[PDB]
Amino acid sequence: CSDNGDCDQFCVVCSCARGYTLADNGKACIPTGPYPCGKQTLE
Amino acid sequence: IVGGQECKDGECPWQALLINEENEGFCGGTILSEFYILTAAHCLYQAKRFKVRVGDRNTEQEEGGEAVHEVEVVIKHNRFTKETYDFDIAVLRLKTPITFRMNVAPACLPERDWAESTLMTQKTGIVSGFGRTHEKGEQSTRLKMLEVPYVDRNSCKLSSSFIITQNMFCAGYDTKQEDACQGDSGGPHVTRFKDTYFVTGIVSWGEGCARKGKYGIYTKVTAFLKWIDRSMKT
Ligand SMILES: O=C(Nc1ccc(Cl)cn1)[C@H]1CN(CC(F)F)C[C@@H]1C(=O)Nc1ccc(-n2ccccc2=O)cc1F
Ligand SMILES: [Ca+2]
Ligand code: NA
Repeated sequence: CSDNGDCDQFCVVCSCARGYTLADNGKACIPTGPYPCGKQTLE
Repeated sequence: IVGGQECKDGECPWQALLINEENEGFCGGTILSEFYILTAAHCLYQAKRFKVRVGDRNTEQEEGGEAVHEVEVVIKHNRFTKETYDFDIAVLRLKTPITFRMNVAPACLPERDWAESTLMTQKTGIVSGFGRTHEKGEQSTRLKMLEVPYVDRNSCKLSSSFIITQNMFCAGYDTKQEDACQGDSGGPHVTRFKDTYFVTGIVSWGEGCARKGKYGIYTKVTAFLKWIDRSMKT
């Protein structure tokens, strides 16, 4: 795999952590809720 | 945390605080999901009865978002021993689920092989907690964070009075007066990959805090990803 095989998260075949889905590009990760794992929170 | 800075609002949302019957913080934790907290097995020896506080940034002010959870199940690694401090990991199942909100959200668990090659090879991680602000001093009433460089395993073994195992890793500074300290114990060590934070360590031990020629020792979460998965499923 690794420029991380262009993946936003896991790995050319990408995958994401629970609470995200792999985008149409197949390289990006999209949150499924307002508080996905590993993202700092904003008001 | 010795050195570093206070966490701004929403900056360290996976921080949990273990509180004893005095309503005092004695260890940290990492929120893994609505029901699970990751902590250090050694933290379980400090207080027979404890609870978990989420959403707190200032222990002297009761502010919006703070919530207390009782622990239903303690899952301590069966190989943990104070003789070596090896296998310093425990997972807590909460009685009620955490509601994710501002200052309250989980850190990501990475896939093992990817984490070994891609996260553990980054320059730095972030450690956070309410621990001592100096080796001899008091615990911080404010949640602090600190960027810590990953330290070569062999340089760490040379620096250490005690055995560094493969279930541990070293991070911090040789002489710069910045490190985690007692009370941050059990708390998160996270590594950023692109724009996401993955839990990589558990604050475990150190010879004093920020001592010249000494590093911070963390439980290596990649070594326990299968163990954590099984514990969260039991
Ligand atoms: O918590 C600490 N430091 C610290 C600094 C950085 C990070 Cl990341 C975490 N912890 C120190 C400071 N504290 C004093 C004051 F700051 F509160 C006592 C504590 C200690 O001696 N621990 C300690 C030392 C050694 C061992 N140890 C290691 C291997 C085998 C046996 C063994 O006992 C276990 C410990 F918990
Ligand atoms: Ca508070
Ligand atoms: Na040092």
